[PDB]
Amino acid sequence: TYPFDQNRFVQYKATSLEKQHKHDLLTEPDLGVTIDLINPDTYRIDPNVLLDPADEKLLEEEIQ
Amino acid sequence: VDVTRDIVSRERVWRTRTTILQSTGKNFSKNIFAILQSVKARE
Amino acid sequence: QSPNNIPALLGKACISFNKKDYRGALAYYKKALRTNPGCPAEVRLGMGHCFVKLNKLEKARLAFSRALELNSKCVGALVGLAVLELNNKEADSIKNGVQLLSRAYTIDPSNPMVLNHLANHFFFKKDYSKVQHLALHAFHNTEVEAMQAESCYQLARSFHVQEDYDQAFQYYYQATQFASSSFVLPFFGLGQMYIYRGDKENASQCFEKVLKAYPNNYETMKILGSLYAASEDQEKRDIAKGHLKKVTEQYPDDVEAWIELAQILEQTDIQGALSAYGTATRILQEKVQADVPPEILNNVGALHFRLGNLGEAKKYFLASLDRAKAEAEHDEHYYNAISVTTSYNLARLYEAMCEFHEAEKLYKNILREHPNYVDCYLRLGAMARDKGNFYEASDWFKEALQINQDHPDAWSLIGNLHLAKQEWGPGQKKFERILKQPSTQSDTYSMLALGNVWLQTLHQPTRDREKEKRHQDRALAIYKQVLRNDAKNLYAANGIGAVLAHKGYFREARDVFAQVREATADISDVWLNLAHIYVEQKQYISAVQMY
Repeated sequence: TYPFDQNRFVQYKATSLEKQHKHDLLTEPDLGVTIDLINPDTYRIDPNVLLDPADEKLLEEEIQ
Repeated sequence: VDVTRDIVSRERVWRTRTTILQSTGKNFSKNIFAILQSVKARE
Repeated sequence: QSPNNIPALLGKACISFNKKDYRGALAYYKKALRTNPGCPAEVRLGMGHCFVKLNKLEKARLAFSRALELNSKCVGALVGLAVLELNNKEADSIKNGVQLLSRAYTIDPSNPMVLNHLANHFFFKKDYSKVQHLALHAFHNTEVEAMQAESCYQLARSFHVQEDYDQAFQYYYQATQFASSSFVLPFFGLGQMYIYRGDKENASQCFEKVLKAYPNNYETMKILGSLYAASEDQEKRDIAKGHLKKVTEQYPDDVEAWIELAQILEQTDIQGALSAYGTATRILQEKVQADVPPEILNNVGALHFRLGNLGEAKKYFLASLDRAKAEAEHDEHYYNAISVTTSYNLARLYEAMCEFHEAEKLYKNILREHPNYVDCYLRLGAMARDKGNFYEASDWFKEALQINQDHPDAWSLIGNLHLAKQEWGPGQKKFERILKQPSTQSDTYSMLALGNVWLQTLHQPTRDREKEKRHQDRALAIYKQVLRNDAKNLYAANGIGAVLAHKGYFREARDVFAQVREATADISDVWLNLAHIYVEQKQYISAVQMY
């Protein structure tokens, strides 16, 4: 048989298998927002409403 | 001695006695035991 | 009752998100930004996190950007883009390290995300101190399983490269036990940790989920080197074949890949082992011009021994012994013992040359230096057995039992000598009972020898006296026993067919011999026994040709 090194250690490393993983964001289980109908003391629905171009292109689901 | 365990560990046996008798194909014995019982049906 | 404001229905959508229904999340989430109630908590943050899901990344970037424009103090946008650019590390390293991470550390030094990510960065930046400063807090400050699974995993990879493997093993196990379905690096950590402390049984089981995760080049070599496949164990051996032809076409600096290729190929096709050794001979020469270790060269000569390549097998053994001599100082690896078994192989080769003189020389050289060895002690005996039985053949055989009475091979060979004396037929019950101790049992070879010495009793004029009928049924009982313990023995089935042919069932014999005939033609007995049937139908023109 061949006297193999016991490969108890990583030096390649597994970093190809590591940084390919995109890591979840689960800081707050309701997705990082306090869910409240009382803290909206303000509302943009009054004149005037605000809606940035970035905000319209996020109001679409998939239209590209 | 240390030579004994020293050699018998590092070598390998791929060819023993017993699997010479056993066939490299798959020849089961149900067919064999079926005709074994069939000759007993003549008995 | 009152759909008059949106966080009433946005709390539906976080439930939908946590049920992995990002469509049902974003359906209510479209209704957020059309209205946008008073929200410093950035409805756009969860927008981007849903856009993190299912690779809607460009929308995620824009959502986190507008989150930063409404409030740069908020953490979720910056860490979202931090993970978003965790894809490219060699590209845009610094902005990930400082802007995407250290700013999140600045605005919150208690955020276990940014602590975990600076931890694994410090690992890759080889800062092994402050990773253990802040990975503990990254463990304690979080309470969800996958995050503290990653915390334990990162402390485990920290102490693993720091070789504090006892603690890091516990971290790997906790990392697996907290959240398992997340990702498989903690499973890899435990499996390679089982290489520590000899715990490798669970290494195979844990690494199976790595293949259940997804196959890679990485996860071949762990199961290949961790080869519980010894022989006739396909659950580790077929997967070994699959990994070996997962890496043979590859080359992630393959060196030993051919060694553990051929290391299972010796049971299988020998030519595959030859080819593996062929490029394995080369592969030890280009990285450095390094002579091939003699264990390889001895084994390739051993391959050619069962091939026709007997001469270069001899050359392999010669250069093997030279390379072992070139292992001048390697009594750790015990090149001397390797030379001992190499010389054993070479003497067995000289027997194939029928150079029994030099075979005697090599054998007595080994026995004069390692007399504890038995196989050389009896191959010498076998050589004189070729001359005859009552030589020192029989006495080397008996002293092989004297040095090792536990030895079943030599003990079988004792009665094999007595096969010559068939007048010592009924006496062979005793000399084939000695190692019918159940430590040696089951011994198929010996019990078939019992069947054979019991069948040579037949063709006598005492069958009508029921004596050979009892002998036929007793051999039948032996053959039933070896039948049940092995369906795939062929000498058994030859025995059954022989005894029933002696029972006069020759139409009932050519069929059972036909089975072993396709099983292997290279049994000299079945050629005879088939033609006996043929001449029993007077089928000479089918018989003498096969004779």
